Amino acid sequence: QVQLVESGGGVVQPGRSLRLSCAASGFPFSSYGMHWVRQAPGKGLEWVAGVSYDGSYKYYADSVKGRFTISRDSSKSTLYLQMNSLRPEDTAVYYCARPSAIFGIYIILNGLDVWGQGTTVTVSSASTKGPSVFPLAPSSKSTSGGTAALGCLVKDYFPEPVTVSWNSGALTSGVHTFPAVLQSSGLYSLSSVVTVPSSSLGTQTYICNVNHKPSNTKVDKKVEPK
Amino acid sequence: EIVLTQSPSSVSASVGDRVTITCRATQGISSWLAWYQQKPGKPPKLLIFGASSLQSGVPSRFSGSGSGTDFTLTISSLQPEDFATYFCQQAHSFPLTFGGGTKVEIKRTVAAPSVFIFPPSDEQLKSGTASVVCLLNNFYPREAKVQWKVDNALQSGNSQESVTEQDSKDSTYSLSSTLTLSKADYEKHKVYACEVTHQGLSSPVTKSFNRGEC
Repeated sequence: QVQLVESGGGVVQPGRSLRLSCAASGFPFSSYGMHWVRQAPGKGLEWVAGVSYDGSYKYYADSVKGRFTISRDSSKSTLYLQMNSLRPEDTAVYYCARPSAIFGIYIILNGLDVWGQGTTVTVSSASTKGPSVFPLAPSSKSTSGGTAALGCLVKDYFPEPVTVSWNSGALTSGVHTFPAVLQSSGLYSLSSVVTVPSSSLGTQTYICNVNHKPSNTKVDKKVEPK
Repeated sequence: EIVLTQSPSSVSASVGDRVTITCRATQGISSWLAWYQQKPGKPPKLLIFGASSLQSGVPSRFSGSGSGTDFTLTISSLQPEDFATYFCQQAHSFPLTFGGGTKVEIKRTVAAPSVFIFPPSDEQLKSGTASVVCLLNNFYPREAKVQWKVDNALQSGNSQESVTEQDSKDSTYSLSSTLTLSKADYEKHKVYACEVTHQGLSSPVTKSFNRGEC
């Protein structure tokens, strides 16, 4: 009922601009102050900007002063965050948040009642690139055995994310798809692994399905022992 | 600028346990401290404001206390849906400030990792770069040390690590380590090894292959 809908995120090269939007519904919008909060991947929460209910007073973190501009539109019940001179340090998921009232009293400084779903901002000089997919072949140092491990190296793609399934979804037990790491080149790389019984090798085929929609890339890599 | 310091950074507990998280401020914030809950992929969720006032709908097992500089969040009996990250927030003054966060994890018995090493594929070798991957599978607790060695030479600055969350069925972790070399460097040496130090191991486990077909 009461919710904040966000939009405007995306991938942008360093030094460019972006404008975030937060549309409110279900509550009196222009009675509340409003805040923008961001959270870098793996990091914690950081407040970036706030504005009073009437738009007369605006507050900024030191990290964004002179660069970010907060504003609001009462007719549209919409909150804005104009972000200029973006740098990779600004890569995060951005939220709009509403300070909680205390028994009818609207205070801009309180715990944050309601949060938007978030919109992701990526600041990178990298260009869209499909992943290279390499097999992590299962091994042996005898002929028979117990449980074997095989996997899929999804390397050098941009931007996030890639989806990985095994045998078109028929293989889910023992699967670990690891979070991507950001390499020095600016491209991402992750690996998906699965543990199988050693009797399966040779009899059962293992196919790793990698989809990267930003580049319309779809790869089916069969992983067999060398 | 007021800075908040949460303690501890993480805690492992079982369902039914009593968990106590503290938040310390560099200045006095009277009673303008809020507590949040966050699960991966979702926005934060307010639990406490005014340092003791429960949000509407939040279970009564969540209690907040304290004033001035020292504060405390308490969960009187942990429930399965309470394993998440918890943040304190200061609302005494601008700028608004969050604590580093406290992650409450599922406690279980020690589990030693299964270690696997994977040589680079021949398809990648044609591109001019080689990636050796090492897998640590289903271990607990999370603390582990992976050291790469090539011809017994300890590597530095050419590897990256990635860890999953606790598995939904056995509460263990898994870890992937990727050593990245140039093909010329890779063909220049023979034995590639992955050394794993974990408290479930009496001695470090090393897995190794040697380049060729061995």
